[PDB]
Amino acid sequence: AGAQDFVPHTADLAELAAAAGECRGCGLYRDATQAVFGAGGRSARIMMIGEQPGDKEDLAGLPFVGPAGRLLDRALEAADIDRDALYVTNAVKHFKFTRAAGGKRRIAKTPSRTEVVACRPWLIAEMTSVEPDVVVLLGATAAKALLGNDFRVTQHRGEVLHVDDVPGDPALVATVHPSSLLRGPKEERESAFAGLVDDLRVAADVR
Ligand code: SF4
Repeated sequence: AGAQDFVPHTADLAELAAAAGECRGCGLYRDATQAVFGAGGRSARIMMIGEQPGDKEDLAGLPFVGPAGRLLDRALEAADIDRDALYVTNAVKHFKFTRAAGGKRRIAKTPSRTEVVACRPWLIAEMTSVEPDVVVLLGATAAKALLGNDFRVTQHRGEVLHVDDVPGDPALVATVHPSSLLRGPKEERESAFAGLVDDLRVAADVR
């Protein structure tokens, strides 16, 4: 099933990342430039999971390098969370996209639940390798990957969650994806930014 046979029997993140470059667990490896594995080290206490690598990530080979990554950096700084404590990754590891004539970027397309479930073996390997105390789920795709396809991020803000089939029973905090805070009226963006900082502080205060 899915990516499972492509995942080697190791918790070494460099070896896992190299193996993900050879993954054919769903169709997304075909058009993407490369797999984008998570970044950070196994001592990280906080793991953060987004949806997928975007246009800039697909070419950088690293998660959270675009405008949404810069906004997340601003929120992490505001939450007094250092990168040293972080392992950051995405629910799926290959960019799914299309282009529009006149566009200034490749347009991210939503991974199907089928793709998320196919790629989940990599997320499980990362979680087994890092043993985080807390997992921050950025957006619906990531939150549903671990909490269920019916899960609604909008209904559980600020809440520390724990589910049974997650490796190591870490705390889980589901929040908005930073990409959503880039647009909208100023007062709504400012209120949303504050709520993202609040959710990051909840996660950082676990244990
Ligand atoms: S998105 Fe995940 S399962 Fe699909 S080919 Fe890429 S690494 Fe494999």
